[PDB]
Amino acid sequence: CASAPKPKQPSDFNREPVNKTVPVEIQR
Amino acid sequence: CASAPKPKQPSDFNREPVNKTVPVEIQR
Amino acid sequence: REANARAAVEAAFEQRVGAYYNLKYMMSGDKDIAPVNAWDDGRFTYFKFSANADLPSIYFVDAEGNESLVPRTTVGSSNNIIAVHKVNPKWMIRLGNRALAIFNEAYDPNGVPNDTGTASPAVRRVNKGGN
Amino acid sequence: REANARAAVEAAFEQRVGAYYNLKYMMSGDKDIAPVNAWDDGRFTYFKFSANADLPSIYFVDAEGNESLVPRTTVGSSNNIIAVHKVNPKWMIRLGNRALAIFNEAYDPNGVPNDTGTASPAVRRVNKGGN
Amino acid sequence: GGGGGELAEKLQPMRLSGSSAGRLGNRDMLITQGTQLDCVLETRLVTTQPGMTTCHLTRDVYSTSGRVVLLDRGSKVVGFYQGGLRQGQARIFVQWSRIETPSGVVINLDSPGTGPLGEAGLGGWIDRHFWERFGGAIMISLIGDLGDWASRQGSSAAAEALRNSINIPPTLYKNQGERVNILVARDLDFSDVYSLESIPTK
Amino acid sequence: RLGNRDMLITQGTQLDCVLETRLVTTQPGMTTCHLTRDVYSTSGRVVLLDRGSKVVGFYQGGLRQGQARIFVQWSRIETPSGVVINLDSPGTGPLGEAGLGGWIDRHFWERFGGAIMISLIGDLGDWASRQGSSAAAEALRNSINIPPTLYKNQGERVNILVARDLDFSDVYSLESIPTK
Amino acid sequence: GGGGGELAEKLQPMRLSGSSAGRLGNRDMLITQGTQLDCVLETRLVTTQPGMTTCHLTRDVYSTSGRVVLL
Amino acid sequence: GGGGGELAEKLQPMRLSGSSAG
Repeated sequence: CASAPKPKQPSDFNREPVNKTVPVEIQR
Repeated sequence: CASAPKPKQPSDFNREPVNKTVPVEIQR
Repeated sequence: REANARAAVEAAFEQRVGAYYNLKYMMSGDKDIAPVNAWDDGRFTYFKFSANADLPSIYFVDAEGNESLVPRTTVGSSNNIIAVHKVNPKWMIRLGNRALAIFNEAYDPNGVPNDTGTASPAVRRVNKGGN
Repeated sequence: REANARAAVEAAFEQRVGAYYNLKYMMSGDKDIAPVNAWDDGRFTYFKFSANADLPSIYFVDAEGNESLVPRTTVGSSNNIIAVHKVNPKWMIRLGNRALAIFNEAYDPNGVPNDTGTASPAVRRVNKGGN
Repeated sequence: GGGGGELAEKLQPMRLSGSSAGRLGNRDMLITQGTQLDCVLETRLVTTQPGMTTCHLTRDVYSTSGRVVLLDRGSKVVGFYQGGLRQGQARIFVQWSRIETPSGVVINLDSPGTGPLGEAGLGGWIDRHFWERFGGAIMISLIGDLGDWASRQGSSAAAEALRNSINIPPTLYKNQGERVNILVARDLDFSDVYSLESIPTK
Repeated sequence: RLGNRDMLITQGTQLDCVLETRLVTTQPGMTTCHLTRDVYSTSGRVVLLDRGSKVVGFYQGGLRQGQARIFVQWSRIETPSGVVINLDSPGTGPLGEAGLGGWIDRHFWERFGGAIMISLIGDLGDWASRQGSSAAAEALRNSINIPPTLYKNQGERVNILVARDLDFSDVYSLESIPTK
Repeated sequence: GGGGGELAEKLQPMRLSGSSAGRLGNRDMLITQGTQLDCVLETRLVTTQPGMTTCHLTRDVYSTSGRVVLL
Repeated sequence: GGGGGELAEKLQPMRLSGSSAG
């Protein structure tokens, strides 16, 4: 009647780009 | 009264060709 | 001389002449684990997968629908082709909890006989042991 | 001569020419453990983290939503980049009890084939053992 | 003096020897401990009898430097399990023994098999054999009560049955095609079977 | 006196790493974690273990009744630059409490359901027999001793408390940078 | 000192020897471990008494290179 | 070291000798 709790699932509301600027490792 | 569950059976609705293009290993 | 024989055997294996290809393959199910190409040469069936795709497990389906193991070899320049050692009307592809069915729509029951003991019609397998 | 070969191999690894970069990455969840940059070169996916940020754990998410381990290497001058050895549509980032989802919005199923056996198209891996 | 026996033996020091850092030899021909190998289970697993498992790598495995593919995808891994399960256990220990590369490279990794997220052992659906363990006792008790009722309407065997069949170990069923990991328990060295060469440009 | 405090990590140093594998103590197994932070020397001037270093450990023996934490020994750490040192140290929680702990499954039903079911069917049969007008102890004696199982989620923060002195004199050296 | 008996014995290291990759000799005359041989059971099997079984291969078995029929 | 007794004994390899066709 009791099961192992799952890890937190992230909310899918605040979806935004990861890259605000081009990385310099890309040489750009 | 309990038996081992079967693996998922694929649905037989979305039947489509595998080969969209001729493979290059066939040299074509 | 034996190097000459080995070179002849490799050349005969590579030449791969007089081969007919069957491309009539359909699929239904979980298309995310699907191959990009499937065909057979009359002896082996080849499923080609893309570079970014995980290689799944492929199963032999009989008339009643029971699955069974079939031997496979991984071929191709980038190990992107799974070659199964049988030609069959129906195949099952499984990866985790996703399944995909492959249907051979031009199945030939007769096939081509294997009179040489090798995968090629240009190499005999000969009995060295004598005895 | 072997020092010459090793220098050639290192130069070929460093030169890193003819590479396409995908920067279409979104994120939702706990932004405090978020990377400052994410991209992939068609073979590996790179997440860059700031100097003051803890390096989190990154997980591979399949179509059904199940998480699984993926190998990682830590690269960069200051060990600020986690490189995972796969290109995938969805990633999961976890640190403690905080989670963040990363979405590849330009996922290419085909990718680029690995014909050489190395991470670079300028180095073969060749079979030394013979046998 | 040798007195103060209890206090003097709780004050015995624990001196742990220090360690010195070393360095790995060639990180391009190396797979180190704790590397996760993701493979797909070929055989269906039922733990009634000891047996051998088989899985295929779904992905290429790179070196610790992350520059050379040391184990190609589609490589075949062979392992085995034994001993069955005990009451209260839901995972079986699987040892993966050897991996064969499609190009003919063989290395003996004797490593523990895990789940998709690295939890130890393979786990699936568990058959606890409830009926085979309690049906004899339940049936004996019910027939005893029915007979007593019929005898009254004219106007311990159950413990013996339970004592013999109560200890039946559970059976694990794992479907074919399930994803598993192999956690490399030792360092794998590929220096003797591969070498690198630069490609002539253009 | 300690020899070189720039190439040294002493006992009692806390290594903060993030757990990669999900931990279930049914079977003995191996754990894995990655350092989340750089680890400096005792002088606090040289980074001896870089962040993202991989630590490999193992656990065994399972839990006993009343225990909620498993003993984990971390065995080896690999630096991203190839440095390897065998630290055989105890794994702890985020605040240094001994052992890893998570959610505990005590198997209440597997331990008491046989006895409860046997007793209830016995009572039901007795009621039905009366309405015409010990097996439970045996079941409990066999299944009462089932050890609990610990579940720890992936991505959880853990510490490694260094149990011995770690010396990095053979793998690193320092050099001054030419100014400007 | 030899004290701290319980903690000192839980801190005993487990050192596993590494492995070196080898190479298979002739992959045309080889069937490796983990190959599946599909055969059809001839005898009816009843486990009352110890006994011997018999089956026949239903398919050709190729080499690991997949080029020579070995069985 | 010789520790990790249970895990180290479940990781003991099973090496089966190969066979040659006659």
